[PDB]
Amino acid sequence: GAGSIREAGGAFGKREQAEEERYFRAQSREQLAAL
Amino acid sequence: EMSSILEERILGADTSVDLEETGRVLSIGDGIARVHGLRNVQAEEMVEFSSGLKGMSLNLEPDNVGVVVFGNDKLIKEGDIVKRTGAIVDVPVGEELLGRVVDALGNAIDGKGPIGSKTRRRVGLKAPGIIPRISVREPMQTGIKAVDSLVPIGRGQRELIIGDRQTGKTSIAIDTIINQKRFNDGSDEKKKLYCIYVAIGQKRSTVAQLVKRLTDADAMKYTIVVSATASDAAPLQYLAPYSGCSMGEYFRDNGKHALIIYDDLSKQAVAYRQMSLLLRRPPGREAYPGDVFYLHSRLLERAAKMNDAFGGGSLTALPVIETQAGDVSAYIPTNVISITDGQIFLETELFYKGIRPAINVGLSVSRVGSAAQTRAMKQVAGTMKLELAQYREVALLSRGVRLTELLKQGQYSPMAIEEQVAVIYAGVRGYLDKLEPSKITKFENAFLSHVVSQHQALLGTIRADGKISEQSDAKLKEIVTNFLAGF
Amino acid sequence: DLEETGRVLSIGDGIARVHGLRNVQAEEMVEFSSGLKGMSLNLEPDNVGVVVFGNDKLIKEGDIVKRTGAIVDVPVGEELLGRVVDALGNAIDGKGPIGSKTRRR
Amino acid sequence: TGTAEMSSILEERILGVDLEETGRVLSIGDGIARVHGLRNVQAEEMVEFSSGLKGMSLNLEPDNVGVVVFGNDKLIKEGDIVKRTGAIVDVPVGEELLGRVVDALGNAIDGKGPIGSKTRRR
Amino acid sequence: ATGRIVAVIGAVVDVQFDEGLPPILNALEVQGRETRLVLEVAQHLGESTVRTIAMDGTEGLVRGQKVLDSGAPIKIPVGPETLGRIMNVIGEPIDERGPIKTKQFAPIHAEAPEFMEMSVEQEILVTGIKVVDLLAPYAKGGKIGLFGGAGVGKTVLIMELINNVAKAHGGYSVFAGVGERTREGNDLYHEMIESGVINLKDATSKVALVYGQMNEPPGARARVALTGLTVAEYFRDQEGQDVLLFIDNIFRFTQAGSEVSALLGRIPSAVGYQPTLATDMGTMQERITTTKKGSITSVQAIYVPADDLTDPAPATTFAHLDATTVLSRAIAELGIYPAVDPLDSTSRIMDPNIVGSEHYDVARGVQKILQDYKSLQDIIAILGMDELSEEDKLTVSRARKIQRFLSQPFQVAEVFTGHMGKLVPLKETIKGFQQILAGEYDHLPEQAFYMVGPIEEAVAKADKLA
Amino acid sequence: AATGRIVAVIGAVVDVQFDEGLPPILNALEVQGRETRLVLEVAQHLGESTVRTIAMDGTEGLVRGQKVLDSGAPIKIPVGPETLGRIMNVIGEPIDERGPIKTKQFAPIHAEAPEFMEMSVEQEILVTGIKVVDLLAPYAKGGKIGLFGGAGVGKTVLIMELINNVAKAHGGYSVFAGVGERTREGNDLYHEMIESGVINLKDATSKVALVYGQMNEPPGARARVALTGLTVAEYFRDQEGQDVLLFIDNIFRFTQAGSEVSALLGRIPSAVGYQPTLATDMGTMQERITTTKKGSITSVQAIYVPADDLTDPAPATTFAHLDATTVLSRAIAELGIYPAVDPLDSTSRIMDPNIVGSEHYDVARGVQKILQDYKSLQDIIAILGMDELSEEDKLTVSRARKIQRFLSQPFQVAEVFTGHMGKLVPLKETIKGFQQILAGEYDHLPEQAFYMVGPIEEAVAKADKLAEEH
Amino acid sequence: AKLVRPPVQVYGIEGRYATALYSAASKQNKLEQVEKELLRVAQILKEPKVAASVLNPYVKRSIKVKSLNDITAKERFSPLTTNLINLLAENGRLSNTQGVVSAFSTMMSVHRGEVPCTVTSASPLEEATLSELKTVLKSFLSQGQVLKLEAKTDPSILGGMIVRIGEKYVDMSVKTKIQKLGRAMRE
Amino acid sequence: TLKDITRRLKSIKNIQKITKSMKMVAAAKYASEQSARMTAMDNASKNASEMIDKLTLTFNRTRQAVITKELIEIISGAAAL
Ligand SMILES: Nc1ncnc2c1ncn2[C@@H]1O[C@H](COP(=O)(O)OP(=O)(O)OP(=O)(O)O)[C@@H](O)[C@H]1O
Ligand SMILES: Nc1ncnc2c1ncn2[C@@H]1O[C@H](COP(=O)(O)OP(=O)(O)O)[C@@H](O)[C@H]1O
Ligand SMILES: Nc1ncnc2c1ncn2[C@@H]1O[C@H](COP(=O)(O)OP(=O)(O)O)[C@@H](O)[C@H]1O
Ligand SMILES: [Mg+2]
Ligand SMILES: [Mg+2]
Ligand SMILES: [Mg+2]
Repeated sequence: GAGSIREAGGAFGKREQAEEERYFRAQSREQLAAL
Repeated sequence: EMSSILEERILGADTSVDLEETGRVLSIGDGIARVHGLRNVQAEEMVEFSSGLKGMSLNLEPDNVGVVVFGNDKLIKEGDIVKRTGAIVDVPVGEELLGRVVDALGNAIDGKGPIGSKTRRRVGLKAPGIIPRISVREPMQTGIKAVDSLVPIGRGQRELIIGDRQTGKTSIAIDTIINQKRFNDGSDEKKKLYCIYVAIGQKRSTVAQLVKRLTDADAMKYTIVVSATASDAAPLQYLAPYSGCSMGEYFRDNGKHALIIYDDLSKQAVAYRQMSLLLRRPPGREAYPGDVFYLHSRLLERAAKMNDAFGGGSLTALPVIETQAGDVSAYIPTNVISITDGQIFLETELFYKGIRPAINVGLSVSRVGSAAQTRAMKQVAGTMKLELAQYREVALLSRGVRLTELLKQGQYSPMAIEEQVAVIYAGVRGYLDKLEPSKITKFENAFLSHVVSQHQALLGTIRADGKISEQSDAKLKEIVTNFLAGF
Repeated sequence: DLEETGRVLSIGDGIARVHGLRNVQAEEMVEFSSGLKGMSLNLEPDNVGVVVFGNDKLIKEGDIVKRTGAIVDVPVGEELLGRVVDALGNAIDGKGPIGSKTRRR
Repeated sequence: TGTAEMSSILEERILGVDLEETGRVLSIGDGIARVHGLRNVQAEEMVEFSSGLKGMSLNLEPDNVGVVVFGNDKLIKEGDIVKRTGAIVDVPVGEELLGRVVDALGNAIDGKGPIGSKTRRR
Repeated sequence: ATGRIVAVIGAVVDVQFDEGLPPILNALEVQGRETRLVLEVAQHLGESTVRTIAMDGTEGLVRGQKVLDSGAPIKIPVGPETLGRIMNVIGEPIDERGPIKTKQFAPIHAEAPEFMEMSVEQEILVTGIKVVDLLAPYAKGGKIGLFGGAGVGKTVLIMELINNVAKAHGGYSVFAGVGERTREGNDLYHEMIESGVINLKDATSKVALVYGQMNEPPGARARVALTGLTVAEYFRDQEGQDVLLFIDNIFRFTQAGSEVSALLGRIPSAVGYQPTLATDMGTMQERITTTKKGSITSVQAIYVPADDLTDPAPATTFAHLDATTVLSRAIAELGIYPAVDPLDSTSRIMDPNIVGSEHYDVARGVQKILQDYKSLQDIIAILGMDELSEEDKLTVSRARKIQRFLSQPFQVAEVFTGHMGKLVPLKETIKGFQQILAGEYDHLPEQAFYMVGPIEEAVAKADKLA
Repeated sequence: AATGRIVAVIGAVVDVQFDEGLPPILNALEVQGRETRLVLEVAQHLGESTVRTIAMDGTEGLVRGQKVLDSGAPIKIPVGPETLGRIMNVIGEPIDERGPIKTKQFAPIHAEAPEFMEMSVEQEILVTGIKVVDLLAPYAKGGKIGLFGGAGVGKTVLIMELINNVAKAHGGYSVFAGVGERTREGNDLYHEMIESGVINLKDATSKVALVYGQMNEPPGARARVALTGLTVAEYFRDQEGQDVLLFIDNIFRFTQAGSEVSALLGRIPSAVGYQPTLATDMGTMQERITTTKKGSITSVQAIYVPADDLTDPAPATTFAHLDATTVLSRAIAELGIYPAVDPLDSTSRIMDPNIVGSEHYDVARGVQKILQDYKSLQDIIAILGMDELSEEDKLTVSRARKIQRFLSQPFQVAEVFTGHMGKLVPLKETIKGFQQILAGEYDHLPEQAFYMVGPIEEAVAKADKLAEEH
Repeated sequence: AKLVRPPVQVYGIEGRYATALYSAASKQNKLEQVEKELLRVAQILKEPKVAASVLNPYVKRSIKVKSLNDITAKERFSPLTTNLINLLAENGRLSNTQGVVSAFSTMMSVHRGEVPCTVTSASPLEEATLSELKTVLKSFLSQGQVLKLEAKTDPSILGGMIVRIGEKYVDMSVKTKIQKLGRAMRE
Repeated sequence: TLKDITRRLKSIKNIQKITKSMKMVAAAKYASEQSARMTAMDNASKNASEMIDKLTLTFNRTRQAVITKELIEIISGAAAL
């Protein structure tokens, strides 16, 4: 049952997605500035 | 008046007698009559009982004919005579049905007299094939911001409205019907949309409320309301969507554009299941007959956009489906979802969280897409769609909140496409992130009031050319900037 | 005499189809030739469906079913106090029969 | 009512063939042939249709035999003649089958010739 | 016309007629019975045989027993003489007070009112119940439905509504007890006698009672709702009166239809129900309506089997109602009474142009905060309360205060709770919930809002706890 | 021939009684006295000289005692070159209003499957230009492909993209069979093919035959139209040796039509309401769609998955009949990634290092492994957040997100949906790009740069431009 | 073998056995002989002795088959009807004997060209008027057709006459006229 | 719905395993905020186990109901022939 927290689309699957996008939108801004 | 009864109400009555071909009721019960005889009756032919009741012959069997009664089986006894009418079931069609409330067979139930209809049309006609059609290009304007921007509908499309009970489906249909008044009184004849509301298995007072709303907004003058309510026989509720579709096919074939709402197809499926189980046809999944998909498929294929050689008319279909506890995966919901050209998903959680209309933009799709939008709406709505998707991903966030609060809309308030373009523009260009989310609705109210009061020039320009050109772009730029400064 | 007496047509599934018993009432107690009792459940144009109060092993096709004329009733009264009876009111504690004066549906 | 109560059987009995080792298809559909007669056939016995298709007697009923068809339904029509083979289904066995691709009845489907086995087994 | 019984299977009886086959829905009288055994013709089977449904027990019926045809459906006494009396499914008095001497009789099977008779006016009906009046207000002349599983408070709520509306009502009232407890009918009868709403000595009675309860065979349980309908329809049409019709329980109509459909020879539908569930329900429900000849405000308790709202019977009833009060077992286990689910109860007059923008905004804000709390429930359950924002904690606290303040002590519930009942005006409800939403009581504990009337009692209880 | 009479009409099922000469099962019968052609296909012999038939069109207006004529053969359609550029229905009539299809031979739509000795074991990759398909589950020349997906995930768009790419890259008489799908889509496909030169209305150098039985058709027509298209393709394969492309959208409708007529044919229902004969019907139809030694048939089938189940008996029974299954996930379509192919659910029989090479196989397996590890790390992200992971876990997540983005590709047939222009990416370009993203050659570029591009050069260019603006 | 279908079709057990006997007798053109022998069988079994003997389901099948063969030989019956009664006795369809006889009888009645004509009237109708009615109703028939008229009286039709010639039907009652005029006035 | 319940069961089983591992890791790193995290993850695992038990009861109930419903559909289809 891997990735079954996000696949169930609950309050935890939305919390996970919000984290991945927040962390990687900050990384992409820090990676495009240098780029 | 004793002259309105003897003029020709008596002298002209078709007094002639005919040599009829008849059967004889073997048994009757639950609205199914088994009829002996009727040797030359056709499948799906309308027959007539000695009590004035009408029926349709559905089961042609070696020893009997199974007839479904279009009324109350209380007036039918064993041994009654069943006459042939020689005709497959058909209904009156034409422009005389506009403004009238009729039942599933076309008899006026609004107490305004007979429909002066000269044309009749079978209810079970075949849909147009590949050749007579052409791609869906003309936009069907609903007046709803979320629909007209993110789930656009073209003329000739089948867009499903699906959701639980009391999520706002009939409200979407009625807003769409009310919206067409701007075009139906105008001079552009190819922009007029004649509406058709089929009420299937509803409470009769609900249909009365709906006709009241449609008469208040002066929408009844171009609307036909077909009503097969909860006390009507299951054959009538089975047959009402096809009668409405025939009334709309008339316009589709005469170069005009029509819109039909089936509210709802779940109750038609239920009535068909009743007729089938009482005709002793074996049940399938959830006791539904095996061909319930065919039931809805042969109906929803008759919505089509025609090419120029066939008039250029169209018929748009907005079927409604009610799901139980949000189970989109049920039998009839999945059937109708696989049939149509897209779905508008409504949710109870979104409804109570303040999002009204409770459209789920994540799930709501329009397989026609931007192909049937105006260029101005497309320009603003591609950006709005992308930004709302990103907001859903990270739920910038304040712009997304502004956009969602801008998608909210009141009931019975269908906006013009130019005004929608103006508000989406004001929200998508940044002139609302200064404002706190709570006051967006009244900012919008005052904004459109001001704009329609003082800027008919820009709105008329957007209306005529269809796009927001850089001239008018800068114009509404300064207009909204000035207003936000004054706000 | 197929008016107060019938013959078992079929037995199995706890229901005995009985031919005859033309004067039997609905929900009436019948008595099988084996000593078992039943209840008339379905009066039909050509048979009587009887709910057997006991094992179907004891009832065969062709057995005689007499009707007792009484809708299903049990012995009642003070004479049942201290007794262990089965669902039909027959004593199963070996203390002899119930001396009841009254029956009740 | 009744599989063998077809009008042809009844009128032939009213007017007044070997119904022991031979039968006649009363009805055929979806791979199931209801066969009249065959009063000596055994349960799970292989039978023979007139078109050459084989079957297996799975349902022995009071007035018909339910036969499953080892092939296509189109080669069987109502009134076709069914024969007994007198044997339960059996396949060939032995070392002669090593290296062969056979079907569910031990018939070679690789074109390398007939299985030269000497032994059969139920 | 006289026929003879040819088959008896439960409540279903086949009757074969030599002459004069009776129409469908006609009432037949069995000869040779101690009491009146009425059969209602349901189907014509062919070969001059009909299939009927018995309105009483069929024990003792013999094949060949004679049956007379009445020539008309079941006809009950209608009129002002039925007020204060109790009658059963076939209109016979069951209160031991002699014959109901009305001057007319009406068949219990009638056509639904036409489309041109419908009435569209939607004035509110204040009930004194905070959750009902706030979130799903009732309308005069409308159809109210109270959904709920076993033991959640449908009878308590309908008795509270009888107490809060029917005594203050100016017109007549009809209570149809359909397939419920007989002792509840006895309780209601005697309570109405002491409260003066029924008068045994003169003609000032204001309520007519019709009872076919859960000890009755399925035919009586299937037609007693129609008998109550007929009484209310007489009061609405021939008197032009405003009528109050209470039906408890209306699910038993469908359940009895299912029980008899088993034996009428019909292929079962989903969950074993009759294939005619929706059209039977519609034929019955369309007669319970306000026409432009008179008004019927209708309150119906709908049983929900095994707490499954998706069951065909409640799911079909949902479409016939203007206001639905959905009681929840999960809410009743939190001690909140009435157990109304605030995010599942709806009303059609919950519209700013009907209830005003203040009422509408307060209701919508309450529902928003309750939905937000429900969304947070998973995180609150696993990761505890402390892993939330401060705004989420504020939302949770306000939502819990609002949940408590939706509860209310009833006057019919005093006997087993001791708290005196409260009848909260609509103004006080809107004010209290506006104030809680504002935060004016974020300092009081949530347990101070539990089981109070107006918000002043909430602050008094908070002052008495500290 | 034999003449019978209609004795019963219940829906789309018609019983016919014959006095002389009962027709065999699967024969086509002509109903006499009808303005349009109504064909009845014999299904069962009921006894009493009666057959039970399924109607290929509507049964309204049929009378008991109406005469029926036996054709003496199954449904026979025109086959040959003259079918190219035409649209025919289930019974072989032209429905494009361009006159009769004058061919030299007709073929019955019911035929036996090829024998075991007729099979071919050759497996050569068919490059499509789609990155996810080429890399993770490549197609084979002359193999059966199959595209699984629920409603609205992209089966039609993907099959039109494959039509575009392969069918114009091809020179061998494609066939498209529209089985129980939307008529608007059929008109759209017809006009795209007329516009793109694949169908030639004048100067008949057309290279696609069209067969259409759509949703509005009765269940018999939707159950036999796949066999009609199959028969056209079979003629092209066998009696010309040509290499054929067969496109079927949607093949679930064949099974669904079977189930719609099942109960009226007197058959006890099976599981999920399907006919008892689901597997054998699917097998007798699918075993004819195959490459023999006589010629090649590359088959691409769209397979509808009801309610996104994939354990439903119809898709579950279709799975074993394919050589490269491509599974479209709604969860991936909701991420904005298109095509919505599921990388951890799509399988190919030529994903073998002894067929495609060790570089391609290793890159595909590494992509799938990093995506599975990403699936597992998402749990710990959900509980802990992204900041409390190890640095190598963050590297895995970053590379996995980049591989997800780079699996998406803009289609030529989706410019109206996407706005972006189409890209057709070679096989070695795909392998090289994914090998580089796996090796870590772009941990400096942002993840959005890989989304909706072609090869990896487009990725670096997009990254450069985003850096310029942002 | 090919079976000869009768002019009218009856269904069920009775219909199948009657169609069988009809084809088997038209094979030997003995329709009237077997018709009257079936009438004799039907009156033989209906008398309570044989009825109670053969409708008894616990007495063995072969015993009643032997008794039926006895009683059909004793009365000098054709081999056709004899093995017909034997067939009804083996299949256990003796209960359906009267139904088989009735189906065969209506088959042979329509084979004689007898059409069932019903003439409903408000009052007992005049006899010379009824003979003129017969003469006029013979005009709706093909040749080889005879009218089997049975006129029952329904007083609620208020006058006129409702005639049913097989499946043809003319509603000349006056109540139909008044109902049409009422529908015309209201609509 | 059976698939919704299975999704939720899988999700909460994963949450329970993760919080148990986090509790062990905090127990190692604790050998005042580490103690709080250890007890908090212990409580989260306990609550997740209780939700898992209730959902397992609901899942078994729903799968029994689904088997019964499909059987009843097959039976009713066979009885109508
Ligand atoms: N856009 C909206 N804004 C505010 N309120 C709305 C909106 N749409 C609907 N409502 C209200 O929510 C309720 C939903 O009723 P509605 O008839 O529109 O939906 P429905 O799906 O047809 O419900 P049902 O079929 O069960 O009667 C209505 O009271 C309506 O007034
Ligand atoms: N408003 C209420 N206040 C307190 N308890 C209540 C209330 N309503 C119901 N209950 C509890 O539920 C019990 C039974 O409720 P009841 O009226 O019988 O509902 P139902 O008819 O659905 O079974 C009551 O005895 C009481 O314990
Ligand atoms: N490759 C794609 N690129 C962009 N959007 C797509 C793509 N495929 C599908 N879509 C979107 O999903 C919708 C569904 O398209 P479709 O091919 O008809 O799916 P299906 O046939 O499986 O129901 C399309 O209208 C489109 O909006
Ligand atoms: Mg609605
Ligand atoms: Mg109660
Ligand atoms: Mg598609």
